[PDB]
Amino acid sequence: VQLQQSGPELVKPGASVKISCKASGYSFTGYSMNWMKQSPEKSLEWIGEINPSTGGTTDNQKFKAKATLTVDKSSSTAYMQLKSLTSEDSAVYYCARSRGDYWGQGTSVTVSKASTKGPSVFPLAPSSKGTAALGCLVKDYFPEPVTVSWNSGALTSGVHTFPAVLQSSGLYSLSSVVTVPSSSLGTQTYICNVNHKPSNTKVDKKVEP
Amino acid sequence: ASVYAWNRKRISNCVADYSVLYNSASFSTFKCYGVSPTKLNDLCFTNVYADSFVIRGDEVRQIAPGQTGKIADYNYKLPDDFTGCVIAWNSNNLDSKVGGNYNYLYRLFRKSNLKPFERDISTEIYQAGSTPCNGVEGFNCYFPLQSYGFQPTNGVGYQPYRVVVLSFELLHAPATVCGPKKSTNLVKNKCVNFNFNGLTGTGVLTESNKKFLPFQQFGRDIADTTDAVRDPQTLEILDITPCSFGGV
Amino acid sequence: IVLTQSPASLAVSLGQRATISCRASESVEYYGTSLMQWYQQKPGQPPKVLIYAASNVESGVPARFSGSGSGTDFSLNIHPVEEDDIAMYFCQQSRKVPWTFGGGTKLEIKRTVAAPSVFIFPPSDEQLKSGTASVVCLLNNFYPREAKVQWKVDNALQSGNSQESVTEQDSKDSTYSLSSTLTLSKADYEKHKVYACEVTHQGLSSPVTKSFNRG
Amino acid sequence: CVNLTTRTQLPPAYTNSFTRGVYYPDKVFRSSVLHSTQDLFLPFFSNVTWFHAIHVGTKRFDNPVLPFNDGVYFASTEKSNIIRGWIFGTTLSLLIVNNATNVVIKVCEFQFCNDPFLGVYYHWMESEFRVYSSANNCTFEYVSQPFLMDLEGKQGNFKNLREFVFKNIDGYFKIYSKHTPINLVRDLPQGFSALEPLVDLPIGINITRFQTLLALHRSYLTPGDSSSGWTAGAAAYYVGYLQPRTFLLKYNENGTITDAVDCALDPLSE
Ligand SMILES: *[C@@H]1O[C@H](CO)[C@@H](O[C@@H]2O[C@H](CO)[C@@H](O)[C@H](O)[C@H]2NC(C)=O)[C@H](O)[C@H]1NC(C)=O
Ligand SMILES: *[C@@H]1O[C@H](CO)[C@@H](O[C@@H]2O[C@H](CO)[C@@H](O)[C@H](O)[C@H]2NC(C)=O)[C@H](O)[C@H]1NC(C)=O
Ligand SMILES: *[C@@H]1O[C@H](CO)[C@@H](O[C@@H]2O[C@H](CO)[C@@H](O)[C@H](O)[C@H]2NC(C)=O)[C@H](O)[C@H]1NC(C)=O
Ligand SMILES: *[C@@H]1O[C@H](CO)[C@@H](O[C@@H]2O[C@H](CO)[C@@H](O)[C@H](O)[C@H]2NC(C)=O)[C@H](O)[C@H]1NC(C)=O
Ligand SMILES: *[C@@H]1O[C@H](CO)[C@@H](O)[C@H](O)[C@H]1NC(C)=O
Ligand SMILES: *[C@@H]1O[C@H](CO)[C@@H](O)[C@H](O)[C@H]1NC(C)=O
Ligand SMILES: *[C@@H]1O[C@H](CO)[C@@H](O)[C@H](O)[C@H]1NC(C)=O
Repeated sequence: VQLQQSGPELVKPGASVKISCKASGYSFTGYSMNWMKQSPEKSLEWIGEINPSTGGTTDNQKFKAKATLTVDKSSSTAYMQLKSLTSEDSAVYYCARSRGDYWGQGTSVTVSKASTKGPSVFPLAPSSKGTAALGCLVKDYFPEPVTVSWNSGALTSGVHTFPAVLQSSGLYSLSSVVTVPSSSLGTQTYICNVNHKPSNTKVDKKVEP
Repeated sequence: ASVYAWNRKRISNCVADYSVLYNSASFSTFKCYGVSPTKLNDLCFTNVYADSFVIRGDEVRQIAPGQTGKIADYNYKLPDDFTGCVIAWNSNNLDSKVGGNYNYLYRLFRKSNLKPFERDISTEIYQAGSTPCNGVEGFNCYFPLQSYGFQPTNGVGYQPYRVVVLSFELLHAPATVCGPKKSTNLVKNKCVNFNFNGLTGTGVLTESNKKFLPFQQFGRDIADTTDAVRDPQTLEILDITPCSFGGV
Repeated sequence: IVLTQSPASLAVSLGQRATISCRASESVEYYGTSLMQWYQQKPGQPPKVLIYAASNVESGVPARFSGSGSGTDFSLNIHPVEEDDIAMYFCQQSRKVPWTFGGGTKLEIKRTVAAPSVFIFPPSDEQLKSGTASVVCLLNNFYPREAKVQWKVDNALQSGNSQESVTEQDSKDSTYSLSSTLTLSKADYEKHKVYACEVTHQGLSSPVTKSFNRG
Repeated sequence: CVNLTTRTQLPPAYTNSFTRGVYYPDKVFRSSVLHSTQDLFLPFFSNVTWFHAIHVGTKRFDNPVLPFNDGVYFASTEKSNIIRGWIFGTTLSLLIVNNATNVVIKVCEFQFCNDPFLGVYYHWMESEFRVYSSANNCTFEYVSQPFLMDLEGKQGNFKNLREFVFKNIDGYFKIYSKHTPINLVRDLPQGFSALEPLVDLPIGINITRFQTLLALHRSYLTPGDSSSGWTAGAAAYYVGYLQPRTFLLKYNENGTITDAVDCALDPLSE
């Protein structure tokens, strides 16, 4: 059995777009196609429960709200229409059979008042002084993620690409650094390639002291 | 057959030999109750009921009239006053494929443990009480039987093996079946105490020219005394003449 | 029901057993049977289930995992902890309507304690031209998670203007890589000169200072 | 099932049993002796209920649910294979059916339908079974035997006599059989014949009712609904009830019973 789930969302606060979970080999008659929430932290909780055969739904009383859980068995898919939203309610929603022995790939629900913004590439110069470290800083892009490479991928050893972080500007940022012996600083070439397809931005930056 | 859908066979109306089962070394895990092990051929029973199921090693003690486990209480519950008795045989190699196999299923979830000698095949998924699933698998509502993975390399008593349980239940009707018994050679010209198919007495058992009907098995003389009897092993009629007792 | 789970981060070596526990608000023994649920999630993977109910286990789940409990007290047991047994493990409830999971129960591969090497990146003049300046205080591999990074800007405490980034331990070195970033405006950063980061960790008897000046 | 409804009444009559209905009380062999034995026997010159099956109109079968009344002497007289079997039990359950492929003695708790019959279809093969509605335990016995019965219509004046004694002693349903070629026209012949025992059938259910089990003739020349395909083969049978009596049985040289005398009957036999 395979689960298909769609998809990447850029919904703004106050709206609600129905998320699809195509069932494929599911029997769609005896496995409650349950829905749960995974955030960019651990913070798991169960969103709701549905009956594909019956049609009634049981939902958590804490946030009953206006979540619309429908057993659209004609397409054999469930649909998250969680009406009324806020910037806080921005997390991945997972659909899974029964208890969750087989889940779905998940959809990125990004409820933000902001919009798409192109990334900015900053040079972090090598240390003045022995292994010196240099790199690049990707700042102020939306939405996550950004693909970063070194020398178009030619530099792999000693490269650290830390995960993105959210700031108060409504955008994202991360760093890509490398540690090398200072003998490289004289001659060796380091260029970072930064790609953000949602903004279609590709920037190549030379890092040199 | 699987443990929950345990297969029942009625071997009544037929003479079965119980000694061969004892002499089998493979059927080593022989733990049964009630009738003495030597007394199987000695007694007669109305019915001969056979139940069959594969289970893991640790479940040998679990399934018994005295001891009842969750799998034992539900899937197949032996009577507390168990007149028949159980045979257990280790068949790890034949049952278990490499790295385990998945062909047998055990059922363990239900509100009520089954009464003794009860078979339940229903796949209706238990709703875990108040919460109604109405036939959909969920956190509370789960499938009654879970897949059984078995391999000898597994832990404490997980080795798969077959179990056959013999139940007699001779109380209701005349005992139609009996164990093999009382086979002895024949001697003709000598005063001997004979028992030819229940006919008790002493005498000289000679060959006889006069013959019974194919219907008739015994024969009496005038004044209602036994005169000839047909030999049950080989169908011929031997006359009887009691050995001399004249005075001196 | 609110389920809070005790120790939320245990370190496990290969083949070593450990217990991470879950305490609920009340007894889950409704209907005469407990209804807790136990889930494992590898980083970036669909979290599979480990138990049908209080005691049973899903098919396809190796028997090396186990656990049980009663009332408001449940726990796990995995004698053969392998490399794959490194994930986030949550516990749920199914008696009362608000079915809720737990927090975090991070398992990490056990090794000897390694001190965290500390490095500092000052923002460049090219970055300073743009209108922002980020100081990057980064740690070069260390096993124990608990570490503290504190800023001193001409020996001044800083808070409310920083962002930290955490990476999972690699399966071979079993050492965390951590980073932190102090973001200021160009004027705010260039107003002061001495910028340093202090790292306090259990593998270091004393905190380590990495410092820089403008120029 | 199929309530066959073409009966034309004509209530059954009574005929003389003459000197028929004597079996072998036991497996004992004797020779040229006269033995006085007390057992259940049909008294000599007793009234036996003459049941018919004819379609010539006047179409009528005879298959009621008669009481057992302590043993039953049944006797079918056929030119073809008409009467199939018998049903016993208290509430209706022994099922001795000569099913034209197999003699099945399924002893069960099944509750079948009214007017038990099978019916055969004329392309002269069988049609169906239409009895044994339930299955239930079917515990006691299920013995059968591959047999071939030529279910056809053979015009004549019957030359078969399947004499049968059915009784239940010590839980064993003893069936005594005897077959004899007698032409006659429609009546029960004279001449003594000893019903040698056939089977014993260890059972546990005591019988209080007796039912005869017939077969219908679905044909091409009178087909249609349930009441159309009758074509009743001209046959009959006789039923009497056993009574505790002391008889005098005379054995021959080779052990077969040749004559018998009812002790009570007339003073001469006393
Ligand atoms: C008991 O067994 C013997 C043999 O196993 C059966 O008698 C044999 O009959 C065949 C042919 O009739 C002869 O060629 C053999 O010589 C016989 N054997 C002996 C030992 O005499 C006999 O029929 C069996 N009894 C039964 C079946 O009631
Ligand atoms: C044949 O006719 C009889 C009587 O006209 C009916 O038999 C009834 O069958 C039902 C079965 O549900 C019983 O509940 C009744 O008690 C029966 N009644 C009698 C009087 O026997 C029925 O119409 C036909 N029998 C069938 C179809 O089996
Ligand atoms: C007598 O006739 C049939 C003819 O086939 C016998 O055969 C049984 O047929 C049923 C279904 O066709 C099978 O389930 C049994 O296993 C067959 N039995 C045997 C011994 O082969 C059957 O015994 C009798 N059927 C009836 C209705 O009396
Ligand atoms: C009892 O046994 C048989 C039964 O038929 C009779 O013996 C027959 O005798 C005649 C004449 O001698 C032969 O033609 C037959 O072949 C014999 N039959 C058999 C089966 O051997 C015998 O006479 C009978 N005893 C009587 C009538 O008193
Ligand atoms: C018994 O049979 C005789 C002879 O046919 C008859 O006269 C008599 O009425 C019968 N008894 C009945 C019908 O009760
Ligand atoms: C088996 O026998 C019992 C008791 O005689 C009866 O209750 C049960 O209904 C029988 N089985 C079937 C399938 O009828
Ligand atoms: C006949 O059978 C019934 C039920 O088995 C039993 O109650 C009754 O006593 C029996 N009658 C006898 C054996 O005379």
